[PDB]
Amino acid sequence: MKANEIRDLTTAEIEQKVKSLKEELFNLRFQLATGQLENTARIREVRKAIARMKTVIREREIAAN
Amino acid sequence: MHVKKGDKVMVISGKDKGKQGTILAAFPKKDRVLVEGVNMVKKHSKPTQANPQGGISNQEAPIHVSNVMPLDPKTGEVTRVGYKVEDGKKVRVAKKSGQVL
Amino acid sequence: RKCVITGKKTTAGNNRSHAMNASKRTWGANLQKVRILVNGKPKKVYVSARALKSGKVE
Amino acid sequence: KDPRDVLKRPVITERSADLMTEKKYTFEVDVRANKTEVKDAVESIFGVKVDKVNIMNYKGKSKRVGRYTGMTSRRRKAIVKLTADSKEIE
RNA sequence: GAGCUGUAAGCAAGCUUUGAUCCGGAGAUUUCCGAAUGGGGAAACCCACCACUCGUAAUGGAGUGGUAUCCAUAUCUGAAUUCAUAGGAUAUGAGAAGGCAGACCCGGGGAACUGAAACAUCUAAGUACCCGGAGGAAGAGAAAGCAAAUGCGAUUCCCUGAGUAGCGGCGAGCGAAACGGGAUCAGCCCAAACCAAGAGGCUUGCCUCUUGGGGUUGUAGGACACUCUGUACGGAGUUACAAAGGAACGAGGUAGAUGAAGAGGUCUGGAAAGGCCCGCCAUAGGAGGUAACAGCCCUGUAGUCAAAACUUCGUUCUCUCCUGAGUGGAUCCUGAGUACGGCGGAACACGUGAAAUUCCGUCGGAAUCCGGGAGGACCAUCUCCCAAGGCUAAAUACUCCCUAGUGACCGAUAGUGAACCAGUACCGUGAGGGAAAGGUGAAAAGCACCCCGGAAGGGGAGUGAAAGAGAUCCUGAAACCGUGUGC
RNA sequence: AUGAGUAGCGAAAGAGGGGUGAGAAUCCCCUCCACCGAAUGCCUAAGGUUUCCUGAGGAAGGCUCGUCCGCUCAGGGUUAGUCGGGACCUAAGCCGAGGCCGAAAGGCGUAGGCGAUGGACAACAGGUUGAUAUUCCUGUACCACCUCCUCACCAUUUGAGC
RNA sequence: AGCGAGGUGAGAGGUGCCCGUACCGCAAACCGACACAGGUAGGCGAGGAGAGAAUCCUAAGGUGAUCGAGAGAACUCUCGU
Repeated sequence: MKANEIRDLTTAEIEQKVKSLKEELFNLRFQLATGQLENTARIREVRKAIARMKTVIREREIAAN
Repeated sequence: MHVKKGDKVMVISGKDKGKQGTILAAFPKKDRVLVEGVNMVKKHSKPTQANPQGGISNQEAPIHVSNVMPLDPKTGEVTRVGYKVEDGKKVRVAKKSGQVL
Repeated sequence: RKCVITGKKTTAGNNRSHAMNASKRTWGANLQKVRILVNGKPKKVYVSARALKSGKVE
Repeated sequence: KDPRDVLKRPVITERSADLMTEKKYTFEVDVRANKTEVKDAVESIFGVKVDKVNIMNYKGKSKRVGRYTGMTSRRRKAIVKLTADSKEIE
């Protein structure tokens, strides 16, 4: 994915993806706490995805400086 | 490990000498390997869910690789392993020959 | 507590009575508090007489 | 900061059932947050208004596993009272 | 280069040759407390101000960043007081704070027990301990020396000298140095006269205040006057000798790769690494593991190779900076409240003794080259040397740590207190004290099923070489506990 | 191990019937009786830190038993503008810029600030579950603050108002 | 004093954060090594007789107390004659 997010745009596109994934994760945690859920790998996946999606931003800023 | 899953390996020691079989699974942290038709031990299982009848199943146990060796693809004879490059990537190669695997 | 000029201090040592009985003591200093400027600021600071002799300002 | 990060998860008990019958729901929350934060969080997420909020915080139950006797994590649960003329939630 | 989502069995969900997991380098994130630093604070909590942003009809609420003290620098103010100063205000600072490894060292303070067969001098001991500073080493260090010969030439450390000389209620005890032999080597700056420039004060041509050059020494040297000389030809360098950097190359470290030779046969055995008979490799017979003792089974070893990136050293180059020889003997300079002395103390092996030497405190107090200091009181001669200013690597000390590897070192009451979730449990208000506790089996193959029983626990069966191996699980003694029985 | 199945089993009225259960003096229910009653009752601090409630269990602990619990497992449970405390005040005491002393360390101490056991300060009366409640629900109120708004009044430099 | 071009008052509408809130609390949860005859600040504190929070018996309300039954001897203790 690295190349994908490094292709995408820093502030608007990528942050939109961030908040979208965070909404997803939120719903995941509710489904889990309720017991309506099966695929638990999604949670780890999404959290890691947000991490990469944020650190690309951080390196773009430090590249700016 | 000098061995992979999905081989045609030969046994060396144990009760099941003079024996051949493929591999069902490996375990590098333990240096152990499963083999079809080898060390087929009996396990006493209780009538618990996902076969709630229990009974005495019979299944292969692991063994240590050092008591196992692969085969010359040519002669079907036991060989030791070296490694060689062809087109980049390394490959297993059998002494007694320069034959792969 | 020390001379600003020299850095004299209240040093330590012994007191050997007749029969050389030893006891700890200090030799202080003849510091005197006098009005004098460090850089500016006439400061009213300690300084020793052994410094003050031979013409330093007060 | 985000409301999604504010809220953590709900609490499914017969108490919570009895309360969502009476329109007031419950949650559990990060320990630092406060009543107004969670209120605006709900309003921003579910698009629903609020009558009031009542908030709590529990300590960590000690436990035992073999010799090992650690402590459970703390909890900050929050009861929110929807208005009438307000939506419900899944 | 194929399993992997740890301990940890596991079901679930899932990822991986479009190359994961894993390993290594460089980075990113890095809640709160803590030097803790916005303020406060009973540790990990609370309460704010300023800007900006989110949000509110508005407050209310949230987020990001900053906001301590001290020090230095610069600027603006610059009171009583007129200048002016204090003090205040602001901006910059990878400043410094605090920690440590319970070790090494430098210093300031500085015990007692004890020994002396008591004991005060003395010892123990400048130890322990406290405090402040450090550095990877520190400290010392280029002669106001050792000494007493056709003289040695910085310090440090080692062996000797030597338990000598000597000190000492001449008691107990303390205890050198030099010579010599060795490890390592290294030498250099400054103040000062003098000159050039600048500034203020007018001490009105004197002044120190600054910058630069100059010069650094003892059979005296330097300034000053003369000649000679050189300005990068060459030379020295960031370890001192001035400081700051860059490249290239070589080697090495931080992940790794390769890597010879037998399932040789046969006998036991549950299983061969073992026995017997045979072969082979070796720059590899080091180690560990594998169902028992393995050079030829595995990982590996010897040997040979390897690094994108970060690092250590070395070489070269760039880069920087560079002057030094002699003769003169008018005059000038060569470290001032020090050098010494008296009085008190201390350190010197050396306890005030005849007490040199060094240092501290007070008081006094000098010459300054026709000069001055030491050579164990002191004087003369002679010899050696120029203090009061500074820098200087190596040889030396130690190891929290890391890597690799050794032991006529321990093997679970031992050895670290600690082989196991230990500085834990536990004790104590607190500092602080401080344990116990290893072993199934090669492998869970860990006991399906039948009975007794509410269970636990048993008896069978089954697995296994072994169940008398069954979860305190190798052996399993003795004390102690019982059953039966010959006399 | 002995002592020795010995001492002790920690003040105080229990009895019976039913029930549960493998199993009951000891657990549950009922009925009587008895004890406390300026206390053995209700509130509430400090302190403890899940002991609370429910349902399972009875290996250990309970000075016996145990079907039981302040024990073990699971789960659950503690709702505040007005209560108590902070965003308010200060005493004693403590810290303490600068400063004063002092071998060092540090001590003292101003300004300033912490600091309740006191001062000031707006909400009560009824229900409510197995466990919370002047916190939840129902009624009725109060305090402080804000203006997208409505109204009344006053005044823009003697200019009302704070 | 100072700030002062928009204020004052009333109404309507609206906002109102953090910690604690369970349970024991003369007790088997606290301090006493114990489910220990001890200690544990404070508020409420009934009725008859009664001066009275004494004392006796009782309310509200709470307990029947973590080994028992059975004989009823010497001896010990606490008691009564």
